[PDB]
Amino acid sequence: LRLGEMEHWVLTAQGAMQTIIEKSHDDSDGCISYICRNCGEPAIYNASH
Amino acid sequence: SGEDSSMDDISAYSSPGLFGEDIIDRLDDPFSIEDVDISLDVLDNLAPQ
Amino acid sequence: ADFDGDQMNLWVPWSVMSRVEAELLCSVRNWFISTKSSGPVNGQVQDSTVGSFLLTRTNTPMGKNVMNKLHAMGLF
Amino acid sequence: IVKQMFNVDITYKDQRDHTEIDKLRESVQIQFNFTDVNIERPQHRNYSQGNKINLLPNKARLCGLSYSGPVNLAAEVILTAHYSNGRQEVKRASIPPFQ
Amino acid sequence: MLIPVVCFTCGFPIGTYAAIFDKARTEYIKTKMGGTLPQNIPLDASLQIELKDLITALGIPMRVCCRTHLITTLDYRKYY
Amino acid sequence: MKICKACSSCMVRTYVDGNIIFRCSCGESVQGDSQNLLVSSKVYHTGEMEDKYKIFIKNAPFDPTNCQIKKDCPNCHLDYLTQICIGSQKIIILVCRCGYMSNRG
Amino acid sequence: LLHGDIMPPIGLTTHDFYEKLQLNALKFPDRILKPIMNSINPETNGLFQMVATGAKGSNPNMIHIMAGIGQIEINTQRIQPQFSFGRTLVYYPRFALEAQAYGFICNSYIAGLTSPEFIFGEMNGRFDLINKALSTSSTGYANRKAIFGLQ
Amino acid sequence: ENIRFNTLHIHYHTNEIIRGEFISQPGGAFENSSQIIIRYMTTGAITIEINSTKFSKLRIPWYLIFRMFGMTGDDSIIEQVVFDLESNSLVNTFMIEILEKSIHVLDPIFQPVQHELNREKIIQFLSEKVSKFVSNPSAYKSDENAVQYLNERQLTILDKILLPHMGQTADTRVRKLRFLGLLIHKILLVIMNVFPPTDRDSYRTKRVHGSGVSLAKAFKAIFNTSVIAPIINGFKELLKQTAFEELTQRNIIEAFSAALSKNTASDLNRSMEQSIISGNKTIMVRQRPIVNRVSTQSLERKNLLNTISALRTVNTHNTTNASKQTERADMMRRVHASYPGYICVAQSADTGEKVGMSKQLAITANVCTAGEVLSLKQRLLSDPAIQQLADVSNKDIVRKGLARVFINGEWIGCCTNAFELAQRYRMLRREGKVVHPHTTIYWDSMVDEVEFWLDVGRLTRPLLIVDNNIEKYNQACYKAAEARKKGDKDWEKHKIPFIQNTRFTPQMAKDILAGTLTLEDLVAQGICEFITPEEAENCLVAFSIIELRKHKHDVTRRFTHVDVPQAILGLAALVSPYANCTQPARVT
Amino acid sequence: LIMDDLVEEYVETEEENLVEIVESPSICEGFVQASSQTLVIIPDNERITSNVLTTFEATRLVAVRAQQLAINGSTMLKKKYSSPIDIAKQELFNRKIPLLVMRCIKVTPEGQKIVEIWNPREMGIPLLD
Amino acid sequence: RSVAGGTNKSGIVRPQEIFSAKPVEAEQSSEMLLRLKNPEVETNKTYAQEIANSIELITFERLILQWHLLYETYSVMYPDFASDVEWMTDFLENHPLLQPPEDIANWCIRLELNKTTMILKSISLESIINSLRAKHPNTYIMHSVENTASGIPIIIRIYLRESAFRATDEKIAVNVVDKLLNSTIRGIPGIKNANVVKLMRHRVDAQGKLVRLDN
Amino acid sequence: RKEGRIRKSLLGSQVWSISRSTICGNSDLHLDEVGYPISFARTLQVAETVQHYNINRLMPYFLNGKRQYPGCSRV
Ligand SMILES: [Mg+2]
Ligand SMILES: [Zn+2]
Ligand SMILES: [Zn+2]
Ligand SMILES: [Zn+2]
Ligand SMILES: [Zn+2]
Repeated sequence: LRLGEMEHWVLTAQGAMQTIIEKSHDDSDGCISYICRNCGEPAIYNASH
Repeated sequence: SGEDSSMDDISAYSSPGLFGEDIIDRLDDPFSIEDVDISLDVLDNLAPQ
Repeated sequence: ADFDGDQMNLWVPWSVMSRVEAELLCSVRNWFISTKSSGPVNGQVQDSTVGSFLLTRTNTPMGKNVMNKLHAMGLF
Repeated sequence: IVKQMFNVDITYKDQRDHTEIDKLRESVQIQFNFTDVNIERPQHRNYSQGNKINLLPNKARLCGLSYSGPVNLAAEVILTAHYSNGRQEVKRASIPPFQ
Repeated sequence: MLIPVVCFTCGFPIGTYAAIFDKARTEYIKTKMGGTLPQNIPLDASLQIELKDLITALGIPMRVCCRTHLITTLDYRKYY
Repeated sequence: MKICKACSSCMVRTYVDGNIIFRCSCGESVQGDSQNLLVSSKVYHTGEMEDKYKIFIKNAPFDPTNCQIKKDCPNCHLDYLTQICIGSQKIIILVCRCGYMSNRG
Repeated sequence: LLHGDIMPPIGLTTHDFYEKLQLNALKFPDRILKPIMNSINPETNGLFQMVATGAKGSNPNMIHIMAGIGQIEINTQRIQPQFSFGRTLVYYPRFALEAQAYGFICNSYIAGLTSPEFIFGEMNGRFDLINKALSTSSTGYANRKAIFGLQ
Repeated sequence: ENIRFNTLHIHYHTNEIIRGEFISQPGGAFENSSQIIIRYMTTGAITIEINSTKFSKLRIPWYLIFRMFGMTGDDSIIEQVVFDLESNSLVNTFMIEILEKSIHVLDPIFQPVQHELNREKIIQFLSEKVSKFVSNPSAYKSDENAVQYLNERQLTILDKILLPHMGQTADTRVRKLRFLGLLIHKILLVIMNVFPPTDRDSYRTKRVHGSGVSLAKAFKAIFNTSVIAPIINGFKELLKQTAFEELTQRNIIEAFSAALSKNTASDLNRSMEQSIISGNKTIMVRQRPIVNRVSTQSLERKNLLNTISALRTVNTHNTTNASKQTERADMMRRVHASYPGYICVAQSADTGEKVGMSKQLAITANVCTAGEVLSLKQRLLSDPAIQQLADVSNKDIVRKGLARVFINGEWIGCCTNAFELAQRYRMLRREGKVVHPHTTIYWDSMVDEVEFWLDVGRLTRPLLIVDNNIEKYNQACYKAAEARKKGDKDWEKHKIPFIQNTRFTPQMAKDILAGTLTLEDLVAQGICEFITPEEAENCLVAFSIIELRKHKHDVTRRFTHVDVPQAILGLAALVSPYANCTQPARVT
Repeated sequence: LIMDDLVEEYVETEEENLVEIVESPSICEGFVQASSQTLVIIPDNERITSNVLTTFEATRLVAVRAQQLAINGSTMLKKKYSSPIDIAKQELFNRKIPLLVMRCIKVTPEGQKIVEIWNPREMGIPLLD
Repeated sequence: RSVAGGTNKSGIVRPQEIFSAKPVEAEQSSEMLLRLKNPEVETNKTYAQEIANSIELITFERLILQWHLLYETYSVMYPDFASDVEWMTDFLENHPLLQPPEDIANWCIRLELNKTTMILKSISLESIINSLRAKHPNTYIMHSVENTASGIPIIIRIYLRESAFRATDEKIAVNVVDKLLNSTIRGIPGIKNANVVKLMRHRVDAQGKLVRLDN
Repeated sequence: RKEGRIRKSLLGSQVWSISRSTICGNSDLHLDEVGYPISFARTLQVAETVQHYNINRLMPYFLNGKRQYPGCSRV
């Protein structure tokens, strides 16, 4: 089931967020990205290893 | 030879069913739901009253 | 929307922040007044409009539009 | 369509030269038409090694088969060789009906 | 696929007389159709076939629903 | 256009000497004054001229899909006439199979 | 028109002026409601009560249902002669001058429409369906462009 | 839906000023069709592009086509277009200026042969520019036999793919040139606003192809790739492996029936199934993006009405390059004035882009099969009223006002009076002996032409024939006029009332209901006839027997036919009761 | 030989119309990190933003407080409520919320994040109850 | 909504014109509202109609039935119009101060005026003659006797001068013909039609009251 | 295009924990109420974090589990 472009437009017109966050990240492919902040490239981070 | 049909253009076997089959149309389809992010399973939400 | 085959999506917020926001920011009471026309969106429709007219009219074909106490109570 | 619009007359370059006549030959003209075309009723095989039996449409619907009838073709091939002397050799063969 | 056992609207047992009604309607129709072919009966502009008396004789009451479902239901064996 | 007399070809105009000098690709020249002083032509009300509907107006009485009116023909005294309405000015023309035409047409 | 008495003003051809005159002549008067309300008991008529209280429908709906549909207008103009040169349908002669040949429907919905009247009504309804269908797509295009310009 | 073949389609406004496309099919539905495109460019050039199996996508100057067939004189070439080089006129002047300008316009591709007056050089140039195998343009010129071979191949190709419907031999080159000049004349007539462009939505110039025609179109391309090409490759491999003199009539047979029959891997059946399943859309055969001309859909068995309506569905043609994404998009989805009686005016999709895209045959509408054109051609050529094309010239046609006669789009002669010929052959069709009842006899009153159509894909419906006493009425009018002119007090007594009516009677209605009377009997008896959308433009139809009865004595409304009102709806539309009492959109 | 799954070649047509020198130092090329900012808090008497919480700000405060009470739960509220949302709402209404609202007025090129810090416990609350 | 040219408002034509910032030449429903520069005579409907019909754009091409350019000077003649020398000499006699100048060249247009359009648009021959003469510097224009009834036409022969020719001569002559045809006989450029509408406006009267005026 | 990476995966997204059904009228519901079928109510779940203030309220949900409504599915 898809929350398309127009659903996001409606949610951001209500100024919601935290529901765009929940649905689009927690209930979707939301992940964690690591950036070196010195070069801006995707970095490699692992806590366990 | 001229009589031979082995090297005949097979695109010519499909006779033109419309007048301007070669003119290029750059505009978008006025009836295509392309900028409308609506799921194909709820297409009856657009049905006339 | 109308009830002739229309389908609607429903999702229940499960996280605390989303629930707070749903009950504080996105409740339909905030959309009673249109953002487009600056006027009300909801009201009586079809049977409710005709019913309001029939209830508030002075006379019926049967005489004065009145009800006894039992039927007045039944309205509520 | 098969008997009139699909006549072939194509001349191909000779690609072999390991013989005196092979060096003499520089092209062969392939020329064939189709003489008999007939489409039969849909058939099927039960044993995988038996006679073809009539395939009823319900069986084709159930098994995902194709309600298709065999096409039998009969052709007449004319092969003409060309040499660098102005002569030509003609080998005329008649193809028996085949599916 | 058959005339329903009971009327769909009120539950009156119209299926008690369904077979008798079907047979009697066939016999009655045979006496009203003239030279028109059986499949052309719904096209004959001169036909006036009334089943009111037949249904009344069956004991079915003058109910819109019951008579409707009795006279309009399609029988599967007549088309298959 | 001017057709070359030797080879049946069209010849260019090439106004040089104060008049038209018709030059052909085969080198022939015809001079040709008087008759060919018209270089360009354009009629601006085409689609509404007389010869656009000449065949149609001639065939209008015999066309069974044309409107008829209860008016007497002055020539053969038929009680009906074929009624035509051509052009953006809605020119009404009454025609008959006897050849009568309502003045205009 | 037949006597050559229709003189268009400066700015219109005789065809355009004639079409405008015909469109003005074939509009229903205000007194078309008089027969409708003479047949209607407003304190009892459900259709009139829905229309008059604003619950559903309008005056044109009641007029079309009871009195007559009237002139079928497509893009402010009458039915164009597209069947042939000067013909609107196979049912009408070439260069017909009657209003019925150009989409004027004289019958109400309750009275029933004839075949040419039904064809003109089907043309109008198909126009409505086409506009409804392509409204979604055009609104989608414009809405996406506006959103991305203003977001 | 398919545009009518052997028909000029013109398109004016919506650097090319105008386009005229003519698809020529020599015979029945299964013959190869050659498409010629005539373009007037803003540069002044009139270019003819012939798209066929042999070659395509090559715009030749128009006069070069006339020159290749021996017509090299410019005056004779132009005379083919204007029909009279010594008539002042008004269309002739305009056409002559355009043609003179177009002759001198310089073409980039045909520059060397533009001024060439020898047809052999032009044929050689076209052969070099057209033949796939001539990749060395200079080596073959030394060999005279090579030049002769190229010339003969090009001449055969031109005789086969240039207007094949007017003939496919070398005897009809001049007739083909006359027809091409006529096509250019019609295009230039449209150009000067004498004519409007072809109505893309009208069914007068439309055909419906289903099953046989579409399957044949798919089968040609599938066969040429799954049978001819494998056999060619197998024979090439056999000749390259085995010496030609070593074949003993056994190598040939096995190579034939094993090259395509061992490594099939694509199959005629599988390719036909793919064509049937893919539907009317662009597809790829041998990595070539060709358009599948088969309109198909899954048989959705929602009910029996759904199946029947699916079998009676007429689909608009789909093309990738343009697909008509302009104002034409909502023009093609409208109910056209040519629909009534053939295409259901109510049936359509109510939602999506498919609104008006899928059409439905009306209840009485039928699809004509290809009739016997040869018998009617023999009858017309043997008709003394028709002068054969070989015996008449353009001067005679234009000076004597002769009317061109066409059968299946082929110009076969000219007649003195088009209306009389059309009426006589309509009467013969009514008799039904020498003219088949399903043939179209169309009379174009604007240009005085008679067109006979017997091709497949014609929509047809039966219409009851209305007959009148207009001849007796006119004779009575003449008698009353004579009485008035002689000075009679009651001259009006000679006038008789006008009578128009059908011969259909309630007894025949009962006989139809009794099964003793069929539509074939009614057609044979002359009570009703079959009318095509192109012939329907020659008809004035009363929409009902009530309308006919109302105008029974109206001499100003002389109907040719009467219609049964329910014939304008399809099967699904007729399910709705009292549909004429409902808003038509609700009927959809 | 017949392939059905075509890819529909895609075309873009409207072109965009946007309107010593040594190899590279370690300064011009690089330094993607962006210089750190200092927090310039506007004095309370120089603040120009509203002293009333917006519905966005109040909603965010309640959501943050309730999410924190989900993992924590040491509360200063008097009355006991059975949901973190109600507890956070009452904390905002009772002016006991332990959060602050920072409104970033401007980020200067020199590296200053000019902000206004607002205390929700001295602000107007627009929410319902 | 109207779909005809000059008032194309069907579909999203107007909203796409607005949102795409389409230029003036790309607009299909362009309109303008003009107020008379006299507050006390805005009440006269006849004056408003006069002004509206006065500013309506009429070009020479609107009033041409057909035109023919000729390689003939004057102080020879295409045979189809050899009868033109009668009204030509009549024009010479009736216009003593309009004799042909001594720079007359070979090129010249002969245009047939459409009398139906002239009648319907209230276009007079003198209006054409003065809107082309005091407009075009290198020209010599001649008209027939305007008395023409139905059957004999009004003919305008415009004779060129080498001052214009001062590229192929024939092509520049055709371009001059095109320039002459597109000249504005009457009206203001870009105005295809001009109707008269009743305007509702408010004005403050002498008592300080705001009154809604419908006239 | 619409099915491309940007419009289909970035500007919109497929999500979990969501339901779709036909809508019908119910005049006994308030304007700010929606009628939810129970089978959908046992499919979509609300994440409540157990603390001291809600343990007593959440205990009946834990006890009901997956056998009775209102219950719970995961902890
Ligand atoms: Mg709905
Ligand atoms: Zn790094
Ligand atoms: Zn019952
Ligand atoms: Zn020459
Ligand atoms: Zn007469």
